Amino acid sequence: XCAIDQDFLDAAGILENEAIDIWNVTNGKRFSTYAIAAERGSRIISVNGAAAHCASVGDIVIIASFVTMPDEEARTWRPNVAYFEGDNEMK
Amino acid sequence: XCAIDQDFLDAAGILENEAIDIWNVTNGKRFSTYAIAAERGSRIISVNGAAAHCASVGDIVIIASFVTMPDEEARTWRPNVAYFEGDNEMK
Amino acid sequence: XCAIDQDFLDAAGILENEAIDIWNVTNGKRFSTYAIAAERGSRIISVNGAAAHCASVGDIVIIASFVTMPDEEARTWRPNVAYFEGDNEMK
Amino acid sequence: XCAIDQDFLDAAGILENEAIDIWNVTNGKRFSTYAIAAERGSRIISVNGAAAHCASVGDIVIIASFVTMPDEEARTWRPNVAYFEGDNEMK
Amino acid sequence: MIRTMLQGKLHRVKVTHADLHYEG
Amino acid sequence: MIRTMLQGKLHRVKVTHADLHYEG
Amino acid sequence: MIRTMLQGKLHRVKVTHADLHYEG
Amino acid sequence: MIRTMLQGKLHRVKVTHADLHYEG
Repeated sequence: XCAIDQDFLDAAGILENEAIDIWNVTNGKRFSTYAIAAERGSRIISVNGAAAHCASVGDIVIIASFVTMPDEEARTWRPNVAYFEGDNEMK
Repeated sequence: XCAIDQDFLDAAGILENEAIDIWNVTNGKRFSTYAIAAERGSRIISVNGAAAHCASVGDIVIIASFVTMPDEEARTWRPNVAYFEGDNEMK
Repeated sequence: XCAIDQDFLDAAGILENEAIDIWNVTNGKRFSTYAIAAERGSRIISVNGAAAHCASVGDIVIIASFVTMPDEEARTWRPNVAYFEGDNEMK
Repeated sequence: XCAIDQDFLDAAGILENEAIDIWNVTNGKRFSTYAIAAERGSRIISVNGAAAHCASVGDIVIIASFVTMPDEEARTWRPNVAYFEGDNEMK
Repeated sequence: MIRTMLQGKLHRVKVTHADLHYEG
Repeated sequence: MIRTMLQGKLHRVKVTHADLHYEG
Repeated sequence: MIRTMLQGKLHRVKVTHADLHYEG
Repeated sequence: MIRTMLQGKLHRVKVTHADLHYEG
């Protein structure tokens, strides 16, 4: 895989080659793969390879990454969240 | 996602933004998402987003969180289990 | 969940409350849950709760647990494997 | 499971007994199991056990392994990718 | 070696609400 | 880096009981 | 003990391309 | 915090054999 506009990865704190979970709001499919960076400003969200069997152009999805940390750190942890609308316009 | 009454989160030791597995006793579906805290006393269990395709209002589910630890500590580890009945009545 | 004869857990090095993957050879279903100990010598393999939607009495399954370790340790690691036949007779 | 030609394991940095994810490009199925080493040069990719329900002889698949590391190291991490064509010809 | 263990669980709770269009 | 390795397994055990209604 | 926490997410992005045949 | 990253992958290999009755 899933090439994602580098700007989007930056906003969510997601790294290239990092494992990501993709939850399809449109069809309900849930799968895991890894992130690839697409050129900045391209606004690309491309599901490639076997992943192409789980998502289609037009589908609305949620892309998430998880990290591990000690319990004390976990209690004060704040996730990096980016919300989108329209033509993958960030807010 | 899954908003859970904060009293429930406290009892099971589950944190907000933590990964949780949801096993549906009613339809047999099993999926993973993350915890969101709902207002105390509300007795709320809300499946939001893409997860709404995996559970319906009225479905009985088991929500669990997993943690990692050295083998020596795992030997004596004890999980936090909360039992429910009726309309989300914690027994 | 899956109550497993404590002797079986001992042979595989699996702990109570440890996360386990169950792969059904009979129907092809693959799910994750956690282990519970059944009394020694009982030879019990019980799929309870939501897990009961993935396995039936008579089904042949493979139960596995995974642990993490540094790369150097990983290269010399040897898994604890137990093979069964007949009436859950270990070999 | 999944026996893989040892030459392939070496190239991708995948170890024997390591967890691997198998994403089926042909049927779209995605599952997890562990790696077993097959004889060098055999060009073998064998899906054994319950996994035989998820892939058939002739299916194109992508096999991947994931590791964990501190965020600072993850920033410059580079995966080991091996490309194939024809009858498991490593290009 | 590090083990993955069950931390806790809410046994048999009822889903009270489902919101597919949630944006939070 | 940290690897995820197969710790052990019960190969081909037969399920002896199924309880949809708890034990969970 | 170690917790698995949501690091971050892209909420409701629209898929713009699908390539069954590589990029993978 | 600890990240989960792709270690390596075999891109587009063909399944040569499938053995459902395997006991090893």
